[PDB]
Amino acid sequence: GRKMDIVIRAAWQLFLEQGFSATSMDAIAKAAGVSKATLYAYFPSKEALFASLIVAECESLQRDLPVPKLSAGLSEALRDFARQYLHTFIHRKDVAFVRIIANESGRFPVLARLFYESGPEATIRRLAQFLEEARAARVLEFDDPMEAANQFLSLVRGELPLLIVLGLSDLTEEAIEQEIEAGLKFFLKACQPR
Amino acid sequence: AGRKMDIVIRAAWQLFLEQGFSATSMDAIAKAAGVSKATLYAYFPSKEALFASLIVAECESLQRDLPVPKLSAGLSEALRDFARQYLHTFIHRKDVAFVRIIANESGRFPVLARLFYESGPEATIRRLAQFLEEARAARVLEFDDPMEAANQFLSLVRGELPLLIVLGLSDLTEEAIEQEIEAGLKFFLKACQPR
Ligand SMILES: O=c1c(-c2ccc(O)cc2)coc2cc(O)cc(O)c12
Repeated sequence: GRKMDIVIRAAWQLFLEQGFSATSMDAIAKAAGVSKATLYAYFPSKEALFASLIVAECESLQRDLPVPKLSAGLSEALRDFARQYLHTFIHRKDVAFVRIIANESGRFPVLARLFYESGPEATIRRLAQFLEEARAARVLEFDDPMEAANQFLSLVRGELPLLIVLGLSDLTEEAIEQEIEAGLKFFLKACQPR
Repeated sequence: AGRKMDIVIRAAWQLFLEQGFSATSMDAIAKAAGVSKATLYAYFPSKEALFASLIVAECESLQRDLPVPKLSAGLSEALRDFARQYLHTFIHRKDVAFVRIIANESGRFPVLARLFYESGPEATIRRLAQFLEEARAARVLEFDDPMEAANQFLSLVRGELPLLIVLGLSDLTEEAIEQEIEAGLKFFLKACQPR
């Protein structure tokens, strides 16, 4: 129903205000204006609710990432993928999610891994498949595509998660282009043949 | 002595991590340390100043656990050693309480947040950068800016681990750490070694 989404938005609000364990299914029901019966019918448990929230946001973020195409040019394809990757830190729920899960002090490993595999690791895999294509075409060289994808993302991302968390990141579109161009230049120094 | 300053420091640290920075008052700190407000405010003009001392102290300390890398040891071994000590910090979560305390302020204390950044993380970059200048001067690496290069080295080696640790999905044997480092270094050198 339309209640499912109202519940979702109400739960998100509380998880972010208070944390996951500090939010009760009781509080969620009240904030969404439904009976516990209704709530538990749509979601078997708090853990199931948060899982839905995770998969939904992560599938969403993933379709805002381009599928990079070699036909667009090696540099432009990476540059574009990088640009979308960084816009998603700054303007999406990834840091929030990590904050919420980290605050659980390791007591929900299944959710923690679900987030990891649905978001960050998924991003790595998509990029990796592009990097396989580039290696097959002899325009990059490296031993493992996932390792290389992760290196590219580490370079481009750099230090920003920390800066964001400290509340010091203020990134104009121009400052982002510079971040990307530095990371890419380096990535290509290491992986382009000569 | 008037080392009381240290008792106050430890008492404030305790409260900041129990309750948060804003939730802790100079009044509570005085009581927990067993001094008058007069004594307290004589040593520290404000709560912000007290936290700044804590920050500078903990950051200087973490910095001494890092080696000063030496070209005589070999380029690779020197970096490898620096990397190893750098990751130790993350793995044993030596930064985490501080970051928690600052992050939980939701950006209301930007001067302290920057003080932490410049005393810790940025300091690490600067140390490495000075080593990389020497390596460049010795013609064994090439790159345009030493801070940029230092930051790139550290981003490579660090990669994804901070995230994994925070999520509670990392358990890193010594061997797994060597592999993390070797991967980051191999790459760093592919990009910066001549030929
Ligand atoms: O690396 C991080 C960190 C982290 C924490 C401390 C650091 O010094 C660097 C990164 C925090 O949240 C994330 C969140 C992410 O989605 C991906 C990441 O790679 C990270």
